[PDB]
Amino acid sequence: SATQLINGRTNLSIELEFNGTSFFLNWQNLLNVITEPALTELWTSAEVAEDLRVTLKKRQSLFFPNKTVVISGDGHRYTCEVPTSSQTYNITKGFNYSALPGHLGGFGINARLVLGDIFASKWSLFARDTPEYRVFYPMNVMAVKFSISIGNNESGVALYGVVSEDFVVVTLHNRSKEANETASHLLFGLPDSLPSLKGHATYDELTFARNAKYALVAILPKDSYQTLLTENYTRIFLNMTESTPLEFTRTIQTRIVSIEARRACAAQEAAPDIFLVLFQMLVAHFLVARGIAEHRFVEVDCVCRQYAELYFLRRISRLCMPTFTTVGYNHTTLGAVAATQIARVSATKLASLPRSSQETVLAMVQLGARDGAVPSSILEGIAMVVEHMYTAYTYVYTLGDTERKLMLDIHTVLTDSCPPKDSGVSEKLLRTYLMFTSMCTNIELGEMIARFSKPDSLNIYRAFSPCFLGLRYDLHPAGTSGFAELLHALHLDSLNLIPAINCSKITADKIIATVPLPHVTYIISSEALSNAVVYEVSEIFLKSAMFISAIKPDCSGFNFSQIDRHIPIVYNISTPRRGCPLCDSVIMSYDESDGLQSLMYVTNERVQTNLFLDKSPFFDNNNLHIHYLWLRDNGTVVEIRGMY
Amino acid sequence: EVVLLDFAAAGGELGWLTHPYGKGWDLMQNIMNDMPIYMYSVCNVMSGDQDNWLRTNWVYRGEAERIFIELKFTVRDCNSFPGGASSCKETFNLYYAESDLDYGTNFQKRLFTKIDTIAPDKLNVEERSVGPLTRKGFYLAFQDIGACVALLSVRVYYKKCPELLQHHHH
Amino acid sequence: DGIQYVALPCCAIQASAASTLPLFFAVHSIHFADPNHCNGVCIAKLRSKTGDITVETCVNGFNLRSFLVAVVRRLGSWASQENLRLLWYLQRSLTAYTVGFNATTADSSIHNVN
Ligand SMILES: *[C@@H]1O[C@H](CO[C@@H]2O[C@@H](C)[C@@H](O)[C@@H](O)[C@@H]2O)[C@@H](O[C@@H]2O[C@H](CO)[C@@H](O)[C@H](O)[C@H]2NC(C)=O)[C@H](O)[C@H]1NC(C)=O
Ligand SMILES: *[C@@H]1O[C@H](CO)[C@@H](O[C@@H]2O[C@H](CO)[C@@H](O)[C@H](O)[C@H]2NC(C)=O)[C@H](O)[C@H]1NC(C)=O
Ligand SMILES: *[C@@H]1O[C@H](CO)[C@@H](O[C@@H]2O[C@H](CO)[C@@H](O)[C@H](O)[C@H]2NC(C)=O)[C@H](O)[C@H]1NC(C)=O
Ligand SMILES: *[C@@H]1O[C@H](CO)[C@@H](O)[C@H](O)[C@H]1NC(C)=O
Ligand SMILES: *[C@@H]1O[C@H](CO)[C@@H](O)[C@H](O)[C@H]1NC(C)=O
Ligand SMILES: *[C@@H]1O[C@H](CO)[C@@H](O)[C@H](O)[C@H]1NC(C)=O
Ligand SMILES: *[C@@H]1O[C@H](CO)[C@@H](O)[C@H](O)[C@H]1NC(C)=O
Ligand SMILES: *[C@@H]1O[C@H](CO)[C@@H](O)[C@H](O)[C@H]1NC(C)=O
Ligand SMILES: *[C@@H]1O[C@H](CO)[C@@H](O)[C@H](O)[C@H]1NC(C)=O
Repeated sequence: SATQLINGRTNLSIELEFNGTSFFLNWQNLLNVITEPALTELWTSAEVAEDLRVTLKKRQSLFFPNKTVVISGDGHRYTCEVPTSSQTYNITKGFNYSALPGHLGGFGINARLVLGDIFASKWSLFARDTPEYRVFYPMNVMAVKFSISIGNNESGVALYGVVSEDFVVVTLHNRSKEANETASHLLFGLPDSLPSLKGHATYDELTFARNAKYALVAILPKDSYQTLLTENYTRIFLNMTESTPLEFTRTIQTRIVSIEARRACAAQEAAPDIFLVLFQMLVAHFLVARGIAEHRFVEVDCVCRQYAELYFLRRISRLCMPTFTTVGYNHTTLGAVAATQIARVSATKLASLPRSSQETVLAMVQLGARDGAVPSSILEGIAMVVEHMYTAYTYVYTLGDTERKLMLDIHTVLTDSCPPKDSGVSEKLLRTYLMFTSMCTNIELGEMIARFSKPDSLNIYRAFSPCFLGLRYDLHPAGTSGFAELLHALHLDSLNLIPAINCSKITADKIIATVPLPHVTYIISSEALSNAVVYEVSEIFLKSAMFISAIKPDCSGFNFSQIDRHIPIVYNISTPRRGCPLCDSVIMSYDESDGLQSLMYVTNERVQTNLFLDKSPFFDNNNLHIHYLWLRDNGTVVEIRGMY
Repeated sequence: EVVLLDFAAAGGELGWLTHPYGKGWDLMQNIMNDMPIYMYSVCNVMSGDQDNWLRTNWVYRGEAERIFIELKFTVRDCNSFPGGASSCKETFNLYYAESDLDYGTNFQKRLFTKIDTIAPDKLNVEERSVGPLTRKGFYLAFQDIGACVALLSVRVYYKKCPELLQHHHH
Repeated sequence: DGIQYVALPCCAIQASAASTLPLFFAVHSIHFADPNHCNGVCIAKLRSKTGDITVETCVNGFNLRSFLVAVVRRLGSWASQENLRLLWYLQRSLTAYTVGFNATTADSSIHNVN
């Protein structure tokens, strides 16, 4: 009907009768500044004709803290400014991406473009027919939205939140097969920028803790989860604000591992426990994004490595709770800056970088790899970094903390990647998978199995085993953590298809390991295959069955005459020095009773000369219960029995 | 009691004359007990000279000899505002004039005679009495000297003594 | 000249105004009350214009004050300095109306003189 025809006046007088003062609001100033249809929603949502009997009952349902616990202030600065020896770049629509120095992101970039890419989606929050409509006026914010749902089709719990550059909201709505529409809300951010409350509550009554910048509000009813009302929020506010950025990303990590320790990932009973972890995760994103706004320019290296910390927390939660969803961020600026910083890093020039520089490079590949953009110059570069890491591994047969973190960053890159187009690149990637299998020895199995059996002190940044990228399958033993199987499944799902896997009748439950040698693939399984030759283990008591089926990637057959399935024996080991005949071959060790022990791929001549050592999985002299098979590129299998 | 004029029983349909035009009395529709209750009022108590008049409609006399005026109204105190009773009062005058034909929009504030100053006793209600009536009809006017008064109901009637009873049971 | 006062600062919230509430663009004045006078209940009053008739509607002071708080907070930098004093008043007038505020000061029918 009428939109402006209802008011011909100019002011909106507000008379204070018993003080003699009056305020005014210009009607035009309210129409072309606040959206005209948004004012009518603000008026209808207010419910100004609501009887005071109801508003009192609303305050009698909420839970108010005793008093605010305001603390010294300013917490820990979630900041990383470009260093004093800076090189800043005021980037605009000029598209000067070819004029950026180096390949490690040691330069600066404006924060207004980074924040514009973090919060790049309008979300109509606090709308009607939602449990947030009772406490918050409807608002439209540009921010990132998080959401989790756990429960059956009868009863459920809805965890969903939003991370803005001024505040973060989380909700604990109760989805039951009846009507109980009372949710628990947690707030964090600038006190003067928090979403405006309804008429029956104020922030001074509900703020639990405050520092010089941020506050902590919790709008929860008196009949909410008992673990929420009897919770020390002042302690949570301190561990979030005064902790270093790395302490926060590791404390939240141990929380998710503790939730995974018990079978509470999909249990709606421990919903407030997840609700608190989701709140801490959303604060971690807020503090990082907030610290970016506190500077004119930011360093590309820090932001790309701070994103990787948050991206690891989001992907480690999605494995525990598959309904975990994050929407809203479109990193188009940093995605374009790293596109030029990576093009300078050749495959041969990537393995030359040290551990820290390789971390910076791989931290930038993740921005393009989360959809999958890995160029061939990096995939071949990862092949050399692992090859150098594997050749040096054969000296000590141990992996340090700095090496396991590298394999974790490589894991978060190859798992999030489309299969390579060039067939020559795919063959070099299968060599790395066969190399991680080589470092996945029997010593490493029990090492990571026992390490993943202690979820209290579990640190995946320091507990990542090379088996999670290997092609070995007998990792399951058959309250312990399950991320060992979840991280490995991420690599087995997004795995480049084995070339000879489509030539037989393979059943992927009776499979121990897959060895994709060049133009031949051995399959250690429990049942023989149908395509090509099969080698059977002659052990009497094996507690299992071992059949080494050798397939050709072209579904073809071999030229040598296969009469039976007996494995010949060559005795005299001579530590081959005559031009590496063990090259492109895999030596196999198996216990004559407890199945396999270890596989090792021999690529370099140094790896060869290192297999004949103590503290190695092969060629132990007195230990006769373990045999040593030689799976070679011949397509033939032979047993190595020299000293013994 | 034969009621000649009742304002509350009309239901907002009865409109009166407000002199002058800009300021003065205004018909206001308030809702009390889930039912609309109309009223004339004015609360211009911070200015100086204000002869705010409010003339009623034509009331046919018929047989009215002595009329009684009932006034249902509310008055707001003066010490509530920070004014210290500069031009704020708690009373208002009541006038009355006669006419044989409905003047309509004509209102001369010289033919009216001041009856009495209406003082409060907070629904302050007082009743007046004047007479006798001579012409075929009459008007009624309310004057505000600068008070904050909300006039809700006005009742005009004359009292009739019923038939006397004979002691022999007729 | 200045603030023009209203005859009845008090009113009573009827359970019919929710059905016949005037929209925002029809309210003439927003006359408030005091935490000491008008029985100390949080109550506001709106004025309208329905055919040359000044329609007065009783309105919850809590919800109406929080409404104006959101209107000024929506302005942000475009808000005037006098608008910030409007937000200043509503900030302490709400926290002063919320203190106490038991079922005694929630009975709005005290001022329902009918
Ligand atoms: C309440 O009103 C006072 C002033 O009232 C003034 O005096 C009355 C008689 C009436 O004429 C009003 O219209 C006047 O505005 C406000 O305060 C004063 O503000 C001036 C600056 O403008 C300052 O110098 C004085 O110290 C103030 N006086 C006091 C007592 O504080 C006051 O702000 C009003 N209250 C609110 C909440 O708005
Ligand atoms: C980065 O460069 C831009 C422009 O290249 C700067 O922005 C504007 O410059 C014009 C001058 O033509 C001024 O009128 C505007 O006020 C500037 N905008 C702002 C927001 O200041 C911008 O200031 C530069 N950034 C820094 C940190 O120096
Ligand atoms: C809730 O946690 C807080 C820590 O944030 C506990 O308090 C502190 O206690 C020390 C005494 O050892 C005081 O010096 C600090 O000032 C307290 N913290 C603050 C923020 O003031 C508090 O005791 C805990 N409460 C409960 C019930 O467990
Ligand atoms: C609105 O207020 C200003 C002063 O703040 C006043 O000059 C103006 O006349 C008012 N508008 C109307 C329509 O009276
Ligand atoms: C949600 O439902 C659970 C299970 O019925 C209950 O324990 C909890 O108190 C409910 N929370 C709220 C806020 O209603
Ligand atoms: C936060 O809590 C974790 C355990 O939950 C603890 O290891 C860490 O030291 C705490 N941080 C601070 C700053 O208290
Ligand atoms: C991100 O923004 C670019 C514009 O630079 C657009 O082309 C692209 O589709 C956006 N991505 C998403 C997921 O919306
Ligand atoms: C293949 O088998 C022959 C024996 O017929 C052996 O001499 C040769 O070394 C084997 N190939 C490799 C790569 O070891
Ligand atoms: C509760 O109501 C009584 C009225 O009987 C009042 O005197 C008292 O002040 C109220 N409580 C508070 C905390 O104001």
